[PDB]
Amino acid sequence: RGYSFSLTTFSPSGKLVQIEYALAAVAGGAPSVGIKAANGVVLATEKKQKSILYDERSVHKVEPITKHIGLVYSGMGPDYRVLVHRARKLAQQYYLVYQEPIPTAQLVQRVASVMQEYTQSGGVRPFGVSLLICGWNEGRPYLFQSDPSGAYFAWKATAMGKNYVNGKTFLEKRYNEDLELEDAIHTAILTLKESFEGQMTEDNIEVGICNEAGFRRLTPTEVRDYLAA
Amino acid sequence: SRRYDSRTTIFSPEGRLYQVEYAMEAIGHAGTCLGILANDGVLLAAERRNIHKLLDEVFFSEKIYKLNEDMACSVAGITSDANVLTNELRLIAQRYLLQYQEPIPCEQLVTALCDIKQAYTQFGGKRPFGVSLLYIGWDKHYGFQLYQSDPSGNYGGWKATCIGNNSAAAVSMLKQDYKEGEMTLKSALALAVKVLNKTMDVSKLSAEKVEIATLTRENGKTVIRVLKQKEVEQLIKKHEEEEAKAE
Amino acid sequence: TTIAGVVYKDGIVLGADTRATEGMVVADKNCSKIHFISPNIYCCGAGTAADTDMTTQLISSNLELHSLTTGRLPRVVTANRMLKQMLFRYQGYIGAALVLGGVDVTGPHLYSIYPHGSTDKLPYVTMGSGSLAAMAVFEDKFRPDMEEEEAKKLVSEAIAAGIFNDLGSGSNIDLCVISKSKLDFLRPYSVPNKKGT
Amino acid sequence: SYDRAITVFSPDGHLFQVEYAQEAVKKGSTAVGVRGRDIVVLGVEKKSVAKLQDERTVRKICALDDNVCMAFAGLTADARIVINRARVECQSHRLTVGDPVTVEYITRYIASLKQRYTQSNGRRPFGISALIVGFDFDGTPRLYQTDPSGTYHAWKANAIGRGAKSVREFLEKNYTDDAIETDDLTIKLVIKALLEVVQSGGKNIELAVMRRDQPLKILSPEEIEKYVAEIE
Amino acid sequence: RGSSAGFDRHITIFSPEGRLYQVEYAFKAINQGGLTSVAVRGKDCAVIVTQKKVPDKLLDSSTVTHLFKITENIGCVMTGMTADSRSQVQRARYEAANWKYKYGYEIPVDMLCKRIADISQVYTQNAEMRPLGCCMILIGIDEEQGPQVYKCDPAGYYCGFKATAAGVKQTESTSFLEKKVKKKFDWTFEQTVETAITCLSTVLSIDFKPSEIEVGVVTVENPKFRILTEAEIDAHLVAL
Amino acid sequence: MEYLIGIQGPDYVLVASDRVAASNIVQMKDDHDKMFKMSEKILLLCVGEAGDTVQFAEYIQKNVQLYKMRNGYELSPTAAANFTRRNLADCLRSRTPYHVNLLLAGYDEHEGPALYYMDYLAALAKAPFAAHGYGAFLTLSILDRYYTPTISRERAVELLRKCLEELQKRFILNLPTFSVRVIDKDGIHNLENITFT
Amino acid sequence: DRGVNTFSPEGRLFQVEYAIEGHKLGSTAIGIQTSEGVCLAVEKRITSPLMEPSSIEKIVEIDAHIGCAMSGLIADAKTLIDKARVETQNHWFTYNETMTVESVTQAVSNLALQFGEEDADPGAMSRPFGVALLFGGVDEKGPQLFHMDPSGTFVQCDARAIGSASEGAQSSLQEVYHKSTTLKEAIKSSLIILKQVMEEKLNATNIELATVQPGQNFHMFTKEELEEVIKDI
Amino acid sequence: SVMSYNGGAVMAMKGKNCVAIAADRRFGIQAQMVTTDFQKIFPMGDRLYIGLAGLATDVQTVAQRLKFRLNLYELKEGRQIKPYTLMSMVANLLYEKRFGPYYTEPVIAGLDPKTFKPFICSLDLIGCPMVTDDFVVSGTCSEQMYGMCESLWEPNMDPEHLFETISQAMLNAVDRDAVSGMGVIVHIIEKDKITTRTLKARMD
Repeated sequence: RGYSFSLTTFSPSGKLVQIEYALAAVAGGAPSVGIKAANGVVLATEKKQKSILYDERSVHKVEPITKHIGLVYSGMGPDYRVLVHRARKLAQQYYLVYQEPIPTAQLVQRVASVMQEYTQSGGVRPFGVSLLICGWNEGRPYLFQSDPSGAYFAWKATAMGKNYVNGKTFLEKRYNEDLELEDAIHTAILTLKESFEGQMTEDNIEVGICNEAGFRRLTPTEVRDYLAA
Repeated sequence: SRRYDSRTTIFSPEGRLYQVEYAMEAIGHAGTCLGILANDGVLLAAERRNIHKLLDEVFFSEKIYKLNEDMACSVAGITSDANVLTNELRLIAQRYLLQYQEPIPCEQLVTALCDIKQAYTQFGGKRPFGVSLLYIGWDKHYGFQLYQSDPSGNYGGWKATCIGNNSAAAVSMLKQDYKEGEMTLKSALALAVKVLNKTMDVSKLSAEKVEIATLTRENGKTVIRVLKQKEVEQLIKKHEEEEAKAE
Repeated sequence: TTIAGVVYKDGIVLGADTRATEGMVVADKNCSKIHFISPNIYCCGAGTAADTDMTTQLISSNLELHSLTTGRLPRVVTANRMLKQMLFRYQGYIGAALVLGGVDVTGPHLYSIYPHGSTDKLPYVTMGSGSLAAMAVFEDKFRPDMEEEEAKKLVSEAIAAGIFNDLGSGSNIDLCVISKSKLDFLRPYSVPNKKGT
Repeated sequence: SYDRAITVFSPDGHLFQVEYAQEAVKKGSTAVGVRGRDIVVLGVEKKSVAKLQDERTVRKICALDDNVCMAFAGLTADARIVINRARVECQSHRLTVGDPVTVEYITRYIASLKQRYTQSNGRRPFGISALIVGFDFDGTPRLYQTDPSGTYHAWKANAIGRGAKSVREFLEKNYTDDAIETDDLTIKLVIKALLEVVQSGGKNIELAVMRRDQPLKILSPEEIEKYVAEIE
Repeated sequence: RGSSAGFDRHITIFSPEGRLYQVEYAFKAINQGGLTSVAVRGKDCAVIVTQKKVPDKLLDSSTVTHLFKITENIGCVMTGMTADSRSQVQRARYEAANWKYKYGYEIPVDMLCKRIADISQVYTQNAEMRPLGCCMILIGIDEEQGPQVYKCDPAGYYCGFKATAAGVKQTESTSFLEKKVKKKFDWTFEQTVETAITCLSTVLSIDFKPSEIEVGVVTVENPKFRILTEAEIDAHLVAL
Repeated sequence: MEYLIGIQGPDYVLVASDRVAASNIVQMKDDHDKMFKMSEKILLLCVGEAGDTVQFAEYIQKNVQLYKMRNGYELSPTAAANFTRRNLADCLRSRTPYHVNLLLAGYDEHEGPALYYMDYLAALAKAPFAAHGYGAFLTLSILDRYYTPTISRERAVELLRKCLEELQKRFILNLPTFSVRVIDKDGIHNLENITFT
Repeated sequence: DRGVNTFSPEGRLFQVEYAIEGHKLGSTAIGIQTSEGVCLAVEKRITSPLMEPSSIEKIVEIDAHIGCAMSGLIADAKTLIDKARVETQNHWFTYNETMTVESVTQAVSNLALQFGEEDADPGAMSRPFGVALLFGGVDEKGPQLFHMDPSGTFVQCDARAIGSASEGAQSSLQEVYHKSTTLKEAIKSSLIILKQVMEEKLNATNIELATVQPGQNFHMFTKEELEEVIKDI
Repeated sequence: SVMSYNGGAVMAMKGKNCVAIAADRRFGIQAQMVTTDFQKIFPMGDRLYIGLAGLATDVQTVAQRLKFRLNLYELKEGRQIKPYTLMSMVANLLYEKRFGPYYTEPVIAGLDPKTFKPFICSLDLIGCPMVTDDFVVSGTCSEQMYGMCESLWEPNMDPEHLFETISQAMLNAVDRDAVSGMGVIVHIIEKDKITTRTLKARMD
């Protein structure tokens, strides 16, 4: 009926190697990038299909949670789907009780609590995925990041997946605090371009934005114009 | 199945508890935190561990967590477990207030939490929380207090303690500069700054590698106020001046 | 209370009055009875107002979830099924009566839902305490495949007849027009009563 | 639910978990208790006081009821659980039978709990040993002692912890109906019985006395200090 | 390459690389049966073809089928372990009936696929059970989009395709189909049966008789899932 | 009916009660105790249905004693009153509700005296004087007429005697004896009984 | 390695085989059945002269006509003693008569082997008990003496000895006993063998002795009568 | 009736950037007064009060559970609650006991924490929220204060005239109710001030 003992334990040096190994799994996903601007945030991913047979339209990596929140991932997709489903349920319960849209910080706290529960229960492994949350509430844009352990942060510009070290090393230089959302998109795209090993196309990447009006992922017809420059 | 069990809650051939011994060594490498008690209030002073430029300081603090109208704490170890513990402490305080219509005392709060920490070491098969806490507060009976818990589940009242990294040398130098009964809040701040300045391997403090909170009673009300960067900078300047003057 | 809906050529028109009472005394003079369920589905309510509020909020949350999970517009048949299954599960103890209506990929629909959980699809319907007064007007003047302006005129006249002949209704007329493209909300549509100067 | 046999038999009929629990209780700070004519006294050793604690919060001598008190050795976190359960039991007994408990009643309750944690699934044994003293309605003082296994006896005087191996030999030879005549005689007896195991010198000791009146009185540091001078 | 530490190769816990070896073994279990499937979708049709190799001639071959019906307009083909695939088909049928009962209309192919995929993700996480060693392919007509072709796997990954191929010869059977999506929309007309049979035969060299395959069909003209007769299969085979 | 009274002064909280334990037309007892001491400075008085009183009062007392034994100090009168209200209200809608009418008197080292009223619906008040029973109607207006905020204990016993005498003259029940005690700084002090032999 | 329930290449149940070895480390007891009653006797095995000897109770009373003497894990024996008391009181309550030594031994033996670690009960045992018992009493057929093991096998004896010196105690009991004893010669010989096998000196405070006979109830020997008997011997 | 067993009367009125709430003090049982200092108005926030009427035990219980939940909310989020959010939370609390409900009818009055825009609302026993723009009432003299407010109310009133109107309404309303009276307390929630007053009423 299920195991009752933990699978994550302490080591003679105080480490949790199951969590370290879930992080090593995350370090082998596809690159992700987030950049917070003066009036919005931007999420940009590498959606590179294995071969031409795969129908690109069917599966997406940038998903909404409410009318003002959306997130991307790096790591394992089947785990990402479970997390997305539970986040949607969490937001609906909050709205049911308070008749108000949930704030991004409360959303991130509840999601990280679930991810932490999966480090100390019986007979389970930790999730192999880190998240990048986006939001806008009370006239301010937010951008958080959640780890496989259950620890969340807050950034101005970050990068996940493969080549994240060089990603943030390059991201630090250009970043300005006065940056507009439309000029931030160029930097997000350029950062992805540094490590792509190929040729950019309207179906190689996904891009989502969030401003005053809500969350939405750009359409390939718009990604085309943005890639033209 | 028995093959995969790891037996987190058993004795060792010498009477030890290995999982707790290992969680203590986990807590050994965290960021330095220190507390000091005085005549007119208590103070906490932690160390900022994440100093990356691209971060955001949206929160009013990083390791403070006001638990009630009269108390507050600080953690060392694993943030993910710290969040669970802080939620539990808030719930305990509100249940007490609902039953008696008075605020809870600090020793009762610390006790009710250490019971939960202890029940994770005797049965269940789980692993224990890798977190140490410090508390500060004020109540009707004993006034300003300062406690400390550990993963095993035993606490104790103090007057000037320290957990985290290099806490051994921190307490060693605390023993020689603390004088019972005569310390005021300002001399407390001075000693705290001058202890943090040494027990951190960096050349000198930065007023953003630190984080300082106090607690006082004013007009029959408790005030818990996190100090500001300018105030901290002024304190550091004062420390720099007097130390330089002596030699 | 008086609620009434109609099916015209290219959509739905709903309506209600705006007076809440408590026994024999007017409590509120602007009580809103047309609720949001989805960007294309709306609902009216009569009976125990707390039950109406609770049920419509729960159904709206469930439909938002379902739409997020599929990726397409929701359906009046799905909303109707959810509602009737809940109301039958509670054996009539939740005293709400509903006039669900919308427009989906199949076209305009209009249902009636009762406290015990029985439903009925129709081209026009009324509910409340002036329901007989509105039904007389509907029987006398309804024509199939009507146009928008005349549908609005007919439903406003039915609501007014219910307002002027029922002691438990009055004070204003709301209208909500749903078509395949627009979603028009008219809260102070008509003001037949003015307080004495 | 966790249902595993943690403590099981071994070749030659040993219970290794209980033996390890006892090897753990053999590392605490020494405690000593004797039974007087009209008084009972206990005494615990403090390894180090650290010049910075608040001793009001690290006391190893509690009060389970008006006439019963105890003192332990082993693990403080386990001792606390046992003590609170004993308090709730005392209140239940008072409620149901309208009379304060006997010392043997509460000793039996504690020993039953300790034994139950040696035969249940998914538990480890407690790692503490207790010394229970008090008076009864007759006016007869008692002194008992429990074990991590659930066995308890009644003793004239005893010592638990480290160094008890020599405290017992000292107390055996020196215990006599002469050192028992008066309270300031028995208290000096206890003090010199504790001092040869305290190798720090001076007073690093806590000492509580309990008489038929003014229950659980605890000697002040200054008062305990006076007795040390008298002995020398 | 990837080191090991502890119980990595016995339960679903992370390796020092984060690899989950116990899930890489169900993929090898897929290649145990020794069959191969191929699904192709066209401008108005979806088609399934399946090898039919009976061991010797005492079996009633009217019962040895890899094609299944989930609802009236959804069909499926399994590959891998037989009893596993039977349990998965039962689960899919129950999911499809419950959807209709709850929401009043018929479940879409992608929704059914996602349900099966999250049911399998749970076997990838808890340690007391094992992953099912079978693959799945689905087809159907969507009233809004048209023809659809989806595929799950034992890891919980459920992408959508233009033309799939699962089984023992997966790599080369997809390398063949790679060359033919260049132009003419891979012969987007009711005769993609030609393409499917040709792709199945090219890397197997069998030139099958009129009864060593099974084919299934959905169309926009008739939406229900039909299994073509031997004569119909023979005519296509004869033309080849 | 049983009788209860309490009078709070500058630093005392003088209370009283009766001693009869009737069952039917007969009288079973003549010196019954309707006061439950729970702490060195807290008294609890009870009336109502048999079984309920003692079952309810002993539970409160054991919990107060356990609190003291755990924490090293005693509950305050306010905390005890609120704990009592909670425990009484949580039983109101349960399967077995009590039917007790209470009166909590106390004295604390900061706020001074305190007198709490509590009916069987678990509504808690605070008053300078109160009373339970049928005799409350007859003795509430003598206290109204003669009470003073700065009254001394010598006069307070005078006023209580006047109330009991009025009861003796005008009640239809036979209540001959009454207990009387005071809670000042020095704990509880039993006083002389008042008999009307 | 193994579970608690695990046969061996000889079908032996390892855990029971160990709980049985846990008895050769206890203090010897002795029972003897006569035509005039039964007698039980057990060594107390004092450790140091500071321990009160009136605090070692190894011979308890189950009812007004049954007594018990144990050896092994005195902490474990107490649940068995309690359950035997409760069963006897239930039998009295229901049938208005006294139970029988056979029925009590049989009901107590049914708790043994009732252990396990999966689908057992809400709170169940995790190992076998480590106590051997000796029941004595009188009923509608006369004095009887039974014996119980951790495996759950109970027999009926007339002179049994359990403990760490039994392989030497029975070698004398088989020569001493005969079907024509009286309880007095029984008591004498039961004392002589104890003295024979013990390590200390058999005096009047490091032993225990009780008797049941058809006339009286369960009665324990006093430090007056016991001393007189010892001196008389 | 059960909600007429302890009496009570609550009232809230809206002005120009100011709210006002009022209640009576009498606490009694069916036909007999016990005390005259019963509290029926609770400070849920800096400028956010709630007034409860009905059964006094349920008044106390609901106030205490609400304070529980609001403390937890303001500790978890990090800011103060809004008047609209508080109303929804109270409605949820009351609807959780739809069968076997509390006998209490609440009233909310506050100021918007950033726009300083007033807010009044009342809920029924089961949790039905109705928001108005002039005034709300609740208690045993509801009809009397309806008759008073409809006649005396004006739009865009100052705090002075608001106080005069709410006091003059409560006085004459409770002067015609048997189980209400013993004095009236009035809170005036302005932007930077909260003024409290006690009126002189009749004691019969």
